[PDB]
Amino acid sequence: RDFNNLTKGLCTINSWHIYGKDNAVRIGEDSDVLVTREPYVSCDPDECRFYALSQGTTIRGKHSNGTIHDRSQYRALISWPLSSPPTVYNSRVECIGWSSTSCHDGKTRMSICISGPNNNASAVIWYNRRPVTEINTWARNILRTQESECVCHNGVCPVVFTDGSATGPAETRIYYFKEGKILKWEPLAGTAKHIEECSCYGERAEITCTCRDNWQGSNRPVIRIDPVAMTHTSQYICSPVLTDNPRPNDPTVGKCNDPYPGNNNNGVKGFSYLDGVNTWLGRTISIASRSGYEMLKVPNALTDDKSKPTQGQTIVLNTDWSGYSGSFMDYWAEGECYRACFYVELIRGRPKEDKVWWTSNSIVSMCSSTEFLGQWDWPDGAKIEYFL
Amino acid sequence: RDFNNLTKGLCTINSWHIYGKDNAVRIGEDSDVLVTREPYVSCDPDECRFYALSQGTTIRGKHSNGTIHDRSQYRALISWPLSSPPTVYNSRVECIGWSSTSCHDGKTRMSICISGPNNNASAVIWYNRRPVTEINTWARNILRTQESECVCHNGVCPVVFTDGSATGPAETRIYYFKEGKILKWEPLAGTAKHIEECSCYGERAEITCTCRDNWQGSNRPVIRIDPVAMTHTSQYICSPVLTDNPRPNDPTVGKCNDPYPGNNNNGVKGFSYLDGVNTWLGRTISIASRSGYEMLKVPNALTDDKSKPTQGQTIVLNTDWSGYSGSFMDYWAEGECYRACFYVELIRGRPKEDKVWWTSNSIVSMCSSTEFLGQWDWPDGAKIEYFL
Amino acid sequence: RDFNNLTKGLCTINSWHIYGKDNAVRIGEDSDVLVTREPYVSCDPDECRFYALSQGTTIRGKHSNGTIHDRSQYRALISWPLSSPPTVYNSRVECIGWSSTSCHDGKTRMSICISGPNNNASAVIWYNRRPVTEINTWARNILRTQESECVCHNGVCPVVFTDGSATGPAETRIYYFKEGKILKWEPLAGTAKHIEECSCYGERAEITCTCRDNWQGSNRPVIRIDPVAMTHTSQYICSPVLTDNPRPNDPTVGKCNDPYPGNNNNGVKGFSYLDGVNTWLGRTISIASRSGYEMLKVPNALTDDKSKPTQGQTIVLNTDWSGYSGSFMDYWAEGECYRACFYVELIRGRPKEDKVWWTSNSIVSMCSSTEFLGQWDWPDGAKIEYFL
Amino acid sequence: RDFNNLTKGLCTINSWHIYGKDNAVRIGEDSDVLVTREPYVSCDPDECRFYALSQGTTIRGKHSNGTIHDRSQYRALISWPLSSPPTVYNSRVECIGWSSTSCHDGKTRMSICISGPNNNASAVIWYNRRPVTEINTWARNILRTQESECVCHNGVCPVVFTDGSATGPAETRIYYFKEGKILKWEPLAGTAKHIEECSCYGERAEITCTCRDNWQGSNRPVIRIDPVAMTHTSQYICSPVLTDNPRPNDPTVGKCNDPYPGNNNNGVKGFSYLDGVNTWLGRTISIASRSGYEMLKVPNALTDDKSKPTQGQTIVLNTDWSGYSGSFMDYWAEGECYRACFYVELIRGRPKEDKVWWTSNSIVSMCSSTEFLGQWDWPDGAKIEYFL
Ligand SMILES: *[C@@H]1O[C@H](CO)[C@@H](O[C@@H]2O[C@H](CO)[C@@H](O[C@@H]3O[C@H](CO)[C@@H](O)[C@H](O[C@H]4O[C@H](CO)[C@@H](O)[C@H](O)[C@@H]4O[C@H]4O[C@H](CO)[C@@H](O)[C@H](O)[C@@H]4O[C@H]4O[C@H](CO)[C@@H](O)[C@H](O)[C@@H]4O)[C@@H]3O)[C@H](O)[C@H]2NC(C)=O)[C@H](O)[C@H]1NC(C)=O
Ligand SMILES: *[C@@H]1O[C@H](CO)[C@@H](O[C@@H]2O[C@H](CO)[C@@H](O[C@@H]3O[C@H](CO)[C@@H](O)[C@H](O[C@H]4O[C@H](CO)[C@@H](O)[C@H](O)[C@@H]4O[C@H]4O[C@H](CO)[C@@H](O)[C@H](O)[C@@H]4O[C@H]4O[C@H](CO)[C@@H](O)[C@H](O)[C@@H]4O)[C@@H]3O)[C@H](O)[C@H]2NC(C)=O)[C@H](O)[C@H]1NC(C)=O
Ligand SMILES: *[C@@H]1O[C@H](CO)[C@@H](O[C@@H]2O[C@H](CO)[C@@H](O[C@@H]3O[C@H](CO)[C@@H](O)[C@H](O[C@H]4O[C@H](CO)[C@@H](O)[C@H](O)[C@@H]4O[C@H]4O[C@H](CO)[C@@H](O)[C@H](O)[C@@H]4O[C@H]4O[C@H](CO)[C@@H](O)[C@H](O)[C@@H]4O)[C@@H]3O)[C@H](O)[C@H]2NC(C)=O)[C@H](O)[C@H]1NC(C)=O
Ligand SMILES: *[C@@H]1O[C@H](CO)[C@@H](O[C@@H]2O[C@H](CO)[C@@H](O[C@@H]3O[C@H](CO)[C@@H](O)[C@H](O[C@H]4O[C@H](CO)[C@@H](O)[C@H](O)[C@@H]4O[C@H]4O[C@H](CO)[C@@H](O)[C@H](O)[C@@H]4O[C@H]4O[C@H](CO)[C@@H](O)[C@H](O)[C@@H]4O)[C@@H]3O)[C@H](O)[C@H]2NC(C)=O)[C@H](O)[C@H]1NC(C)=O
Ligand SMILES: CCCN(C)C(=O)[C@@H]1OC(C(=O)O)=C[C@H](NC(=N)N)[C@H]1NC(C)=O
Ligand SMILES: CCCN(C)C(=O)[C@@H]1OC(C(=O)O)=C[C@H](NC(=N)N)[C@H]1NC(C)=O
Ligand SMILES: CCCN(C)C(=O)[C@@H]1OC(C(=O)O)=C[C@H](NC(=N)N)[C@H]1NC(C)=O
Ligand SMILES: CCCN(C)C(=O)[C@@H]1OC(C(=O)O)=C[C@H](NC(=N)N)[C@H]1NC(C)=O
Ligand SMILES: *[C@@H]1O[C@H](CO)[C@@H](O)[C@H](O)[C@H]1NC(C)=O
Ligand SMILES: *[C@@H]1O[C@H](CO)[C@@H](O)[C@H](O)[C@H]1NC(C)=O
Ligand SMILES: *[C@@H]1O[C@H](CO)[C@@H](O)[C@H](O)[C@H]1NC(C)=O
Ligand SMILES: *[C@@H]1O[C@H](CO)[C@@H](O)[C@H](O)[C@H]1NC(C)=O
Ligand SMILES: *[C@@H]1O[C@H](CO)[C@@H](O)[C@H](O)[C@H]1NC(C)=O
Ligand SMILES: *[C@@H]1O[C@H](CO)[C@@H](O)[C@H](O)[C@H]1NC(C)=O
Ligand SMILES: *[C@@H]1O[C@H](CO)[C@@H](O)[C@H](O)[C@H]1NC(C)=O
Ligand SMILES: [Ca+2]
Ligand SMILES: [Ca+2]
Ligand SMILES: [Ca+2]
Ligand SMILES: [Ca+2]
Repeated sequence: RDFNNLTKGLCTINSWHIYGKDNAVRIGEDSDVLVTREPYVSCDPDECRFYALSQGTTIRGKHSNGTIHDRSQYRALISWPLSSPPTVYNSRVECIGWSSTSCHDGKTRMSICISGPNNNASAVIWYNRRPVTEINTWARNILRTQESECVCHNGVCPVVFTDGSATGPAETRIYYFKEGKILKWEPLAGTAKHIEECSCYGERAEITCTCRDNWQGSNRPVIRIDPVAMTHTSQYICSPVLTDNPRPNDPTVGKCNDPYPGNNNNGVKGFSYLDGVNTWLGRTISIASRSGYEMLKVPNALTDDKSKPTQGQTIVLNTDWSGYSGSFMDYWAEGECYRACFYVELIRGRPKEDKVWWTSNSIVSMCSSTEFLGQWDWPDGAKIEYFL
Repeated sequence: RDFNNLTKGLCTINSWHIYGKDNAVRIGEDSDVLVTREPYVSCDPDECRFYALSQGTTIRGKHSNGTIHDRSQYRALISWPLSSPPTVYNSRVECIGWSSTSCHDGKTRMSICISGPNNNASAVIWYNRRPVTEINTWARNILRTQESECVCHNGVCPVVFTDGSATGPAETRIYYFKEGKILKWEPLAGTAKHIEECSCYGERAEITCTCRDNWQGSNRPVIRIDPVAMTHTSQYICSPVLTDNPRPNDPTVGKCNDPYPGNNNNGVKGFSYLDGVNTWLGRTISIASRSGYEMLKVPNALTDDKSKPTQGQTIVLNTDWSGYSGSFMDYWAEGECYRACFYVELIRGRPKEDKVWWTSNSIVSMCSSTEFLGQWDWPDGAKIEYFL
Repeated sequence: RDFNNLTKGLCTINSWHIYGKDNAVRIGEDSDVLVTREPYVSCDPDECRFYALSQGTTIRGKHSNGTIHDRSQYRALISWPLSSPPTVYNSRVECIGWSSTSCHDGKTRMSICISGPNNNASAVIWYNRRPVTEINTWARNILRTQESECVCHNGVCPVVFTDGSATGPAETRIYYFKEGKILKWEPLAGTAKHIEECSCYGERAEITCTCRDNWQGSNRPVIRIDPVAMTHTSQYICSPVLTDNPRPNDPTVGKCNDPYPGNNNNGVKGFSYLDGVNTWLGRTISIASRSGYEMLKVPNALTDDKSKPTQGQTIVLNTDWSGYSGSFMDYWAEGECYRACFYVELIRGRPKEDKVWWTSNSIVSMCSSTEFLGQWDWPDGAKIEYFL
Repeated sequence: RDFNNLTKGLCTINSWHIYGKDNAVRIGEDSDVLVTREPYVSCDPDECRFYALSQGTTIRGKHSNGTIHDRSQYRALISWPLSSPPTVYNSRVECIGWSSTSCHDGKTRMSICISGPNNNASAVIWYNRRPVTEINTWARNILRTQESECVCHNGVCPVVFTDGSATGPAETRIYYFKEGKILKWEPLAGTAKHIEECSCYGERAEITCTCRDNWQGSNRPVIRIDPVAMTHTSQYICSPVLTDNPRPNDPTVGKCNDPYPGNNNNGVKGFSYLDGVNTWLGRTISIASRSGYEMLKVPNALTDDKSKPTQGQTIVLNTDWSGYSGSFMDYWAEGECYRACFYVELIRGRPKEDKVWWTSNSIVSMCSSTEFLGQWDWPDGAKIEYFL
């Protein structure tokens, strides 16, 4: 009908309830399930769907061998019904590429896929299921994007790309699209030293993205965007509760405008809901690997450099694998406020489970509740020994 | 369009005709069919569908091993087209949980799934396919619900939950929801000593649920609910024709307000249509196990403590397995009255058939006819030896 | 929108062009295809679909063993998209039963399935996908019907049932339904001695059914029905070109009101388009078995007892199997006249091909052309040796 | 709504971006994928889809043996969602035949399938999913058509057929259809000596088809059609950059009205966008086999007999197989101009890869960009050794 506008604020988050889970690897052991990675969730005004980058093969298929590799000509952005597994028969391809983002603006959906050689990649923007705009690589080093949904406000959907080095300063830009066309683009500003895979959400006409500094920060950079004035700024989450991975152990005081040193040249896509005292951070439990996952309420994490957890909820136990995690919300749900949600990718296979030759994942997603619900852990659930 | 109101009464039930059958286990022997249990049927104004709690694996899949267990993080409430099997490709997930109920109010459908640890479970109410309300456990002992459809009247859909002990007094409540929100909740009243898995139907603005006393009753408790005044009352079916399982042999006189003693700490979900002389009870044939199934016309069973069968119809022979059974009706069918219907879960696998390591079921459902139709038996039809 | 009325007459039939073919057995050798038999084709105002009675198992499944048997509790009437195979995932169940018919009246579709023991079977009429009317057996000997589509005119859809002996006089009735309700029913009249599996079509407000005399006739009975006056009459096709199977060799003169003697207690469902000089008969090529299939233009076959073929078209070669065949037409196609069509069931497996333990079929269907198109044969195409 | 009119001209083509890729053979190694060949892409006003001629079997199925053969009764024109593989469950059959074409006129789609013996084949035209017109063979030697989409303008959709010898003069006609009916037909005119498998597109009320001279030309014939005046003319592409296959090496000067001699009795379907300086030709890289594929900008190729490439883009590397290629465009995309697109069939199996007994293909399709995007190669991606 009309373009969606971010007119509400977040609901109070007192706990998290189970929203969706696809059990993809359990089911894929004996069904035509596609091998995937880099999943996310994204809503249209009438349906919320699961998304991920397919590897172009089923788990049990012979071509599943080698799917640890990130970029090839056989990947494509696919969507499928919420909580169903990504099967060969119920999956809709959105576009061809090894990096992506997608969001509905209220009228229709925009999907962006990037494909190509490391030095000659290009993004092709789709709007209403047709290619509209194309952007060629500017730094010649793996043009890449969010890997989770973008957000729009009155037709304008900012998207964050990064092109260049994974472990140095790189060239990051914020494009503002309206109906698949580019309205403008900015170089990254503020104090964030490196930006990768931003996880964004929107409330009260402002857009917040919690990204990943793959270079030196163990604390996460934040990009606040103003979709009306088409400007932005960046900093790091101040709190000592570090949320990247691998990372150092939490100190007693954090940094607001510089990476917290410790681990270099690595990370994991993650997110956070930053809302004053109503602030929750997500992080792997393990500081060493992508294992376990928990949510922690850390009031004023963004600005308070001594902020520590006041509440928590375990999502995945530290004995179970996790992986990418990002935010999304149903901007079209009835209600006075926007209910915060997030997904967690549960990686199975390589590199950790070397007994199999493939790498895939399933998804678990939760949304907030104003109640103080009891908690449960949500592991992938597949038994690797059944695949040998 | 508008909220449905229960304005009609039941049609005269002179016999039962075959409505739907999915042959799930026969077909699943060589198709990607999901392992399920606790099925039911429920109609929308334009389509009637099959529902059940998936186990998150196919029958032939390796993860089918162990599916006798009731609660895990891999179950989800799924729906699929009438008479089709619950396959990985044609099943729609309604919500994540190991206990559930669902009903259409005329405008849209409400689904409720419960998940969690035995001591920290929570119900999340979905309305129009979005989470709306959440309820945390009140007795810390397996918050659970109906396992068959709820019923609505003018926007209000009462639902019966029970939390606490399976074999003692427990805390049972009747919530009245309207558009996914709670309007009110009551503690159970009347003479019923224990309530579990209520099977409900509605006629002439009153809602009747035949439940299960897992503690000491072999006769079934009944909860009559008034969706307008939002009140209720409870008693037991008076008739000596006992319908729980396992149960004693029928006496010559039954009890109206106390459990009929005999078997303790066990039962099976069942239903009954209680309508004066137009009253039919469903029960397993076997008093010892979930085997066979028959319908018996027992005039005034609810109130007449000496009422005995005047007519009958065998559904499943006593040599074939049965299981849960419950009521539903197409409140949107053309007609002067509501046609009574019911489904019977046909369990295959463990505990009875120990040759396989899984537990699943198929479904048979019938609706009433005013004719006196000939009868036939409707077994599951799968040959277990093909699965070894 | 509104009830369809048979206002046109047949188009001139100068040849037959290929309409649909599903290649079900070729494809089912390595896909989840349902075992079927007794197929037909039937159109809705916006789509034409394939129909058949499923056996409740896939061809490759273990339960495919034994599917030569006609009546069991595992059969159901299913429909699927034109030219697709009847797969477990794209098939819609219309109703449960081992005998059936179905037709769209312009507003919605009526489907009738019969199920039960040989001596206590019952038909349940569905209209707009809900059960509406039920009819119990009247002769206690396998209540059965057409096995191909019925036809409607202004809301009234006559259907021919037969109950009783397969090899003697039996009790045949013509019901006239309107919106799933019975308007009236007649005993069979005229000279036809036995009626089974009528294949009907309609033109210029009259309905013609070519049926099967399983008792003694090798010539086919015809039932002409008047859907307005709700009356009918019956006779036999006069022509010496015999179309039942098994049958004697063609004589030089046929019979108009008595069965042509020769073979007893056997037959095959077939059809014919009877339209003066524009008359075409379909028959197996083999007089001994269900093998081969051809269409022959025999002017005035219905009334001319010495009528012989003036033109012909081979459909299936006599080295390939055939089986049931029946008529249908798209009453909603644009045009000045109704284009005659028909389908042929191509049976594979038992009884003829005893190397496998199953019995199934694929379908070939053609429609008329006013052109004189070249001909081709359309065999099933599966290689049985691949199934051993 | 209303008939589409070709009111725009081509967009400037500075490079090609990835549009769709199905990875059919990789995925089909372990999924129910149909064996196909002769694919193409075609858009409706609201969705663009993949099309191809099925072989009536899955790749892994036993009937896949022998699918190198072109014409049989088991082929059918099928369509499926863009970028999905052609699976048994998500494929819609358009018509039965071993040669075809299809296009949407703005109101609905017309599909034409040809089937039959080599000497008695016939085309049956479908419009709005119903058979409408039929055309019998005129030369008695494999009546055949485009094998890619036709184009319409104000209800009129010209289609090019050829009947007769594959290696001599044959009888080629241009039919002009409107709503499935024939408005007129012409014999081929102009200087083209042989016409086969025309690839057409439309801009500014003119229709251009680049076909294949299987007889003696290594340069491609072009048919320009005027859908309003219903007339046409033919010539050959003047450029020395030869685009058929197998072909001689490029000379320094080409021919405008005579086949360029070199290779006889062979070729491959291909296409070209002929637009003054905005002209791009597609060709296999290998002059000897269907291997590799590239696009070359050759300004004024149609008329300039000395025109050579000024720019290029590799699509498939010469070490990877290619095959048929053709044009299509989304005539219903928003925009000031029509974005040129094309597909390339990537054949796997026989004749080149004799280790397997089947022949199938996957598809890669691109559309133009006004940007100068980086290039990447897009091979089929399947590893044949996994199929042994
Ligand atoms: C029914 O459900 C209810 C509701 O869920 C249950 O109640 C909830 O119970 C939760 C579990 O106790 C509780 O969460 C906890 O809340 C406290 C604040 O009150 C919070 O501090 C906890 O988080 C710390 O501890 C967990 C491990 O237990 C860590 O994994 C977590 O990271 C937090 O500690 C780490 O960081 C801190 C800050 O830097 C450090 O001070 C601390 O040392 C620790 O650091 C080490 O570990 C880090 C992680 O590996 C590492 O990076 C670092 O380097 C150090 O090595 C936790 O969130 C909920 O608040 C509570 N909610 C409510 C409403 O009651 C109840 O149990 C259930 N009922 C039953 C019967 O079970
Ligand atoms: C064509 O179709 C028609 C229509 O279906 C067929 O006619 C129908 O035939 C039905 C079968 O006879 C008939 O049902 C019976 O109706 C009588 C009343 O007339 C009813 O009492 C029967 O039910 C008792 O018997 C069955 C076993 O036969 C039991 O399984 C059932 O539970 C009932 O008995 C038990 O409970 C009673 C009450 O307490 C006791 O008095 C009795 O002893 C027995 O108790 C023992 O068994 C219990 C169950 O295991 C156990 O818990 C307890 O502890 C005791 O051990 C039955 O419903 C239909 O009424 C009839 N309908 C019509 C319209 O005619 C016809 O056969 C078909 N045609 C052909 C040719 O076959
Ligand atoms: C390109 O396509 C065109 C168009 O299709 C081709 O032309 C068509 O060619 C058809 C084949 O010749 C032709 O059909 C024939 O038409 C004649 C009438 O002209 C018709 O009589 C033929 O039917 C008889 O013969 C076939 C076998 O050839 C039998 O199977 C059939 O049953 C008919 O004969 C049987 O019944 C008759 C009547 O009772 C008897 O007189 C006769 O003896 C025979 O009886 C025995 O066989 C019966 C069947 O088994 C059995 O029950 C009985 O007891 C006896 O044993 C046939 O229909 C088309 O008319 C013609 N159409 C046109 C427009 O031209 C052309 O070939 C193709 N082009 C090329 C190059 O091939
Ligand atoms: C990032 O991406 C950009 C954009 O893609 C890359 O830049 C592009 O790079 C392309 C590759 O160089 C370039 O294409 C080339 O453009 C030239 C014109 O400038 C064109 O002539 C080239 O085509 C000839 O060469 C290729 C092989 O290299 C042949 O396969 C092709 O057929 C053309 O040559 C053949 O035909 C000619 C005309 O007849 C003959 O003169 C020539 O001898 C040759 O003939 C033989 O081969 C034929 C084919 O087998 C055979 O039939 C015949 O008989 C003879 O045997 C090619 O298209 C793009 O123009 C360029 N685009 C832009 C915007 O820059 C860049 O590399 C990427 N970045 C990085 C870091 O890699
Ligand atoms: C490129 C350097 C930093 N970066 C963002 C990564 O390397 C990410 O790593 C991971 C990862 O799991 O850590 C997967 C991503 N894979 C993927 N999106 N296909 C990949 N991104 C790209 C574009 O390949
Ligand atoms: C909890 C005590 C009484 N009760 C209602 C049961 O135990 C029921 O038993 C059975 C059963 O088959 O008897 C299955 C139900 N399983 C299930 N719904 N997943 C289960 N309910 C729950 C919540 O687990
Ligand atoms: C009953 C006597 C005559 N008759 C019509 C038949 O026996 C038919 O035979 C055949 C047959 O192939 O000849 C299949 C039909 N099978 C079927 N419709 N399932 C069957 N009809 C019924 C009702 O079982
Ligand atoms: C008939 C002579 C020229 N010609 C156009 C061909 O032979 C084409 O060859 C090829 C081919 O791959 O070269 C496949 C086509 N196969 C196919 N469309 N099924 C076939 N056409 C027909 C009608 O069979
Ligand atoms: C968003 O705001 C714009 C004006 O600022 C308005 O035109 C549009 O309709 C609004 N969207 C909705 C969904 O109301
Ligand atoms: C149910 O009753 C309410 C008023 O009591 C009415 O507004 C509503 O429209 C009724 N529902 C239908 C389907 O008529
Ligand atoms: C199923 O699981 C049990 C316990 O996990 C194991 O002993 C048994 O062998 C398994 N059954 C099969 C067929 O693998
Ligand atoms: C069929 O005829 C009836 C009246 O005899 C008419 O009301 C109806 O609309 C007609 N059907 C159509 C499709 O015109
Ligand atoms: C099919 O069933 C029969 C009888 O039930 C049995 O003898 C036969 O071996 C079975 N065929 C196969 C392949 O199992
Ligand atoms: C195409 O042109 C015809 C008149 O020449 C017009 O009637 C039709 O509406 C036009 N199509 C569109 C889509 O405007
Ligand atoms: C395929 O068919 C040929 C000839 O029909 C046969 O020789 C060959 O062995 C078959 N290939 C396979 C794998 O069966
Ligand atoms: Ca980092
Ligand atoms: Ca009990
Ligand atoms: Ca007979
Ligand atoms: Ca050539």
